[PDB]
Amino acid sequence: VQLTAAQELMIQQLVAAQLQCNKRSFSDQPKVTPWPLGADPASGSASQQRFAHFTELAIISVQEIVDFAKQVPGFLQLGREDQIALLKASTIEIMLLETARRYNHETECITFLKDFTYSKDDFHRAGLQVEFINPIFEFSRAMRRLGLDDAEYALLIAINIFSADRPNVQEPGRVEALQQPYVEALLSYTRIKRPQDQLRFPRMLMKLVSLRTLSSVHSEQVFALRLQDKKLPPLLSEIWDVKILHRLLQD
Amino acid sequence: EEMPVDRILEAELAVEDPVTNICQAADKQLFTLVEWAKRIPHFSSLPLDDQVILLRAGWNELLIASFSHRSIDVRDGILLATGLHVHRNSAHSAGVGAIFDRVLTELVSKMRDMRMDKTELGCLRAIILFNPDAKGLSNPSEVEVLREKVYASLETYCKQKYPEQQGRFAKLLLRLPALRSIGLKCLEHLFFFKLIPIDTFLMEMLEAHKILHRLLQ
Ligand SMILES: COc1ncc(F)c(N2Cc3cn(-c4cccc(S(C)(=O)=O)c4)nc3[C@H]2C(C)C)n1
Repeated sequence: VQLTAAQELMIQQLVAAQLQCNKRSFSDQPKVTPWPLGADPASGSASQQRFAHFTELAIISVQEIVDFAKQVPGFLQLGREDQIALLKASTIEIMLLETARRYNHETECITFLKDFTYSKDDFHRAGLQVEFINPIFEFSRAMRRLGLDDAEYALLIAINIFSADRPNVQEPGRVEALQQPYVEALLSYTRIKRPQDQLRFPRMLMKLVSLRTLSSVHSEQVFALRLQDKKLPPLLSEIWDVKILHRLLQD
Repeated sequence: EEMPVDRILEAELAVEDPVTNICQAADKQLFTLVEWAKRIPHFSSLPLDDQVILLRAGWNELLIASFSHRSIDVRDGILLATGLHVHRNSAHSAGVGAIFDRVLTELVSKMRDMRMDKTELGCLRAIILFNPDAKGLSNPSEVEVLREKVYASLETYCKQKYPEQQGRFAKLLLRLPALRSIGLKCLEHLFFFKLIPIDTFLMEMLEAHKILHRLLQ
């Protein structure tokens, strides 16, 4: 019915935390291996470059995500091995939420960082397979249909992080306990924002279900990378089973 | 309601070596599950190819949900529809112990502690059934709309039967992600059993469909 002051401010904190994190990730734009232009040379090395480029983008996402989690009230009050178990499981999911957030239905394209725009086919040229690419864009479309604002996204991301059923979570009771106010806040916010649309809240929670499937489809993508001898950087290998992450938290 | 929870409750009530015993109980329940689906409002109004698709996509999470709730009063195990029990120790000797624990923790225990009633279960299963993301569907919007009516019936029921528990509706829905992951992992084990004493309807369900069609007519 009504939105507590503590709730208003937490949501503000979350929205703030996100924008701060995207401005830090834009710093890294000239850092990134450029995307090869013009016709590909016989050497084959434009493949390797596209794949390195995409991969460096993911890395930046992981960094952005860790910086974000650290700003989520409660997250740091958890044990360090739980922090990791939580960020491992949820990275791909959040990556997929962010991806959708950066999707444009009119160009059917996804914009990473400031102005790196990629089509379905760019995704294929960068080494990902259609069995993965299509679900990513189906998901983006579904997300667009929902029309989430910056607060709804931020909340849904926090809720996602505090999923007690991840592998190797040692204090699950605490994680559900942390999750619960964020779910409560989302209920209130959505019910005030759009009182005529009572279905917004459950629709949103059901995307958490979708993301479990997509996580799975993403494991299938990792399968195929090893089958093609595409090798992921250390941080991505660490996080998707193929030390560092600990360091990123410790900073 | 256009998705009346009473009718959904009626449908749940109208249906009353570890690895082998599980496949055997699964084959048994697939038959029952078709009769259960038929008694969910509007399921049978859908095109027949869509009824098939939805059951093919849902059966696994649907059987897990029901054997989980059925096991609420069992200690350190689950109760199969065959009437036979399965306990942690067995599950582990059979190399199925990790997923077994996850079921107990994330479903059986949670269901018990909430006293998840038979209507609330029914609604969750109807939500699982009516999955607009199942591939091949003639009209996915049709199915999304049915799913949504279950959202609405359910929340109302929760506010009316459990008004003092403001977080109840969401507590129920947040079982669904854990179920999905758990379900994917069980599908995996069922696929392995297939690559190595298996039955006929279950077999049909694991291939990429004549028994199912028959059964709905
Ligand atoms: C199978 O796993 C995998 N292998 C190789 C990849 F290149 C990859 N990428 C490349 C990427 C960038 N991001 C990504 C997501 C949000 C925001 C940004 S950002 C910070 O550049 O805006 C990048 N996510 C991925 C993932 C995938 C979901 C497309 N994933």
